Amino acid sequence: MKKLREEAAKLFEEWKKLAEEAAKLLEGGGGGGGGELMKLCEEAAKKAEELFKLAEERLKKL
Amino acid sequence: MKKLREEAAKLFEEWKKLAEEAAKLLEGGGGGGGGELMKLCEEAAKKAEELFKLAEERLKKL
Repeated sequence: MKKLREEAAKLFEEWKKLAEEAAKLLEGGGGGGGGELMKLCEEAAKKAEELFKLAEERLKKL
Repeated sequence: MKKLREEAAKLFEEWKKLAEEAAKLLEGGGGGGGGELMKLCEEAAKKAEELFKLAEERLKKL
């Protein structure tokens, strides 16, 4: 019954948006084999996914 | 000068940039009476700053 709930959740994606695009710059373009630089960046965006689990109940009253 | 390594460390700021703006959308003007929602949004951006330390030793061995 709120509007900020869905709004905030959307802002969280904004961060991953730039992070995903940056992953390509860290790898160059033809990554795949030994591209750890791409994994380091993705790790940051991965954290946002783990937090969403907790924030879910924080915004969703049981 | 530069190639990508240094560019990466600078890109990390991009995320934080949106993180600060998101805090205003989650607070909707201001906090008041504590508010963990604002502290949770900061944690995400806090990790990025903490990663700079690990990335410094990685990208830059010395």
